[PDB]
Amino acid sequence: PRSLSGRIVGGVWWFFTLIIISSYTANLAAFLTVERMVSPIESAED
Amino acid sequence: PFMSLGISIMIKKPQKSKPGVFSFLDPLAYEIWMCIVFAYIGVSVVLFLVSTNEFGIFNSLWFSLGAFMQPRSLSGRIVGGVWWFFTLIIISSYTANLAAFLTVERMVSPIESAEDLSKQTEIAYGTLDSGSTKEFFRRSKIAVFDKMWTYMRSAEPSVFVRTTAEGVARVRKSKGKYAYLLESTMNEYIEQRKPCDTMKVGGNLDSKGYGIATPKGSSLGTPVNLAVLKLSEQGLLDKLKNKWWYDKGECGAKDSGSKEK
Amino acid sequence: PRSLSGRIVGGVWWFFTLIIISSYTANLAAFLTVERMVSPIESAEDLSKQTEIAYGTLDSGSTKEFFRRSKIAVFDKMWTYMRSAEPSVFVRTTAEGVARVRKSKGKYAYLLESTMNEYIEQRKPCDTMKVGGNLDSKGYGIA
Amino acid sequence: PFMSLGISIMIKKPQKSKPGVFSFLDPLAYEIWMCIVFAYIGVSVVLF
Amino acid sequence: TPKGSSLGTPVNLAVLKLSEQGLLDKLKNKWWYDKGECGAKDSGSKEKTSALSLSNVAGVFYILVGGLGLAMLVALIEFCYK
Amino acid sequence: TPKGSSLGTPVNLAVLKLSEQGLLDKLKNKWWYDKGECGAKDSGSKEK
Amino acid sequence: VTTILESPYVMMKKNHEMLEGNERYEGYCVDLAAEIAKHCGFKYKLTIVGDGKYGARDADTKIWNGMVGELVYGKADIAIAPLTITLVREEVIDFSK
Repeated sequence: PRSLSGRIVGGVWWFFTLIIISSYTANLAAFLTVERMVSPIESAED
Repeated sequence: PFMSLGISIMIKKPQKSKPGVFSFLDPLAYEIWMCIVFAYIGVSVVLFLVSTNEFGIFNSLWFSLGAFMQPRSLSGRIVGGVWWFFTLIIISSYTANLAAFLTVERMVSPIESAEDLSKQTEIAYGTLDSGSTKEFFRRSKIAVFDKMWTYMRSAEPSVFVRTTAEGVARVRKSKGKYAYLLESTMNEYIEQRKPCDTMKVGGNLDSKGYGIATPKGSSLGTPVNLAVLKLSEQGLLDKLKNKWWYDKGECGAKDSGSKEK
Repeated sequence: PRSLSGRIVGGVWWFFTLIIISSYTANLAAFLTVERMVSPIESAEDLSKQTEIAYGTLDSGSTKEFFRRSKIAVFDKMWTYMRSAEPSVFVRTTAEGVARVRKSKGKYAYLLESTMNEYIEQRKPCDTMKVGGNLDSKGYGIA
Repeated sequence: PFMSLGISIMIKKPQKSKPGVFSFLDPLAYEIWMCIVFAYIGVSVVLF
Repeated sequence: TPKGSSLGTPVNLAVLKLSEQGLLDKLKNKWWYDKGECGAKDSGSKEKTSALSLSNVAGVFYILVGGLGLAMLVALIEFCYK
Repeated sequence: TPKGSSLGTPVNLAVLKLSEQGLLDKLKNKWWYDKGECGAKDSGSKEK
Repeated sequence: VTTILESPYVMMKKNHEMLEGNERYEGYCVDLAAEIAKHCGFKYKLTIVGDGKYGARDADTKIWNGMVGELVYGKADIAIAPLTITLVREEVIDFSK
């Protein structure tokens, strides 16, 4: 129930995962917009 | 001059739009909607094995409700967690991808001027195989027009047409993949002819003008000259053009919709 | 509990709102990504069909005298408006006209020679632009 | 003529922003906010 | 040019003259890039593309079935201990 | 070398000989890259 | 003028069968030839090397082949082609910059 101790833990952890999944979504959208594919590297040494 | 003109650009009337629930299956591929459904029942059946014939039906309907998305039996517990992480990724992918379809939808830009024809290659373009129009680009030392000629000079297949009718037909049958360069006067007129599928874009490339021709050292010389100036100032010239181009034409409908946009 | 009837209703409704909120999020990302400037215009006829955006010409010159003497449909209505528009839609000099367009937040349009207009568009702070084609056909020459 | 011209129109330069909470109803069209509300009560009545 | 030829010096200077007039660079551009058919700076200037596949989404499907299998394993052991 | 010099032809061939022996490329590497130095700012510029 | 058939330096024009002389060929070196001839003031006849080689030296016979060969043995007056400037060749012929 309302065990204040572990209560704020569940809330803060929720806010934490909220930010992450939001970041993943936003970043993945950038990826799906530009979608640039590089390659190896120019340098006979390579 | 009783009518100032120049070289213009003619493209195929563009337009299109629609909804359809198939704009939701696109972001997420039909193949993906399928597998997400197979795994959907693939989980409601695994959970179904966790919990006589009717007792299995009531449960299969309960696990299907636990499927239709939203104690500590570790077994089916991690199933609900992994399935949640699975759907999380998918809905995130759908959202991200859908954002890209609208971002790119805005990225697309339409030709606004001649410089736009030189900066791109997707849309081919040409002029009449013979005439001042073609000879213009060939002799033009201007930056933009130079590149344009370089392209048309070696473009394959031939971007040049035999007659003006052929050029217009090429623009109407290329689905907007071919642009035709011609005199603004004739162009503006074509835009006012059925099926009203052509339009002039951007300003003219050069400044020309028609005039009344009279034999050198003629008596009608000066009189006619002043007459032309008088007609233009009385707005009679502009009136005449409106009479034969737009009034007598047949397209204030495709222009009223092109107001916006 | 597991009332299959209303159960699938809650599920389908959830899938419905899921798509919508996803669409809202994706779409909202678009404007803030590209963010292309807009602009209202342009065919003069557009100035006559509306009244929200005021417009005028120079208080003296061929430009003003053009509309006054013009017997053309569109230009006629335009003159009728400017002739009795209050406050005065006419400016003293060309500089005043441009200043009025730059300080009206797009509520005032100024009609002038294309030549001088095109030039103004290429001057700081680059906050003016010519819209639509010319209203008449003129031309300079060596006298 | 060494330069053809005419009378043109000069307007401000589009570029700015404004509030009015109406920047939230735009992304999602007014028509869509409506239907999502009609279907909203359309479900609360089916459940009812 | 043949050793000790008359065209020797003239041609030599001619080459230097052509290069300084950028005529040599021009010729190369004419036969390499202008007369070419491919494109690199044009393929990057082509702002157009869009479509979802299955590859990426697939990786999340395998981790799902893997989780289901792990559970099917944890289930069996539980019934065994009991 | 001065027009019509004795060292003319000899030096010319010498340059060609040095380049083919990779001696020229070697010298450049000695004073441009080896002499460094950086030699560090290039390994970070790899663009990983 | 001796030259080798190597794209895009010297290639056979499309309708080369309906053409003759120097008009038969087109390419970087073909244009470079006309330019050199213009600044040096001389008429020329574009000819393709027989064996179709550049310029090597058979160790045994000690004979030059290709364009470099046709130069040393008086077959041609000049070589306008992608001929590499090598020490072994600079000894027998002259290379412009």
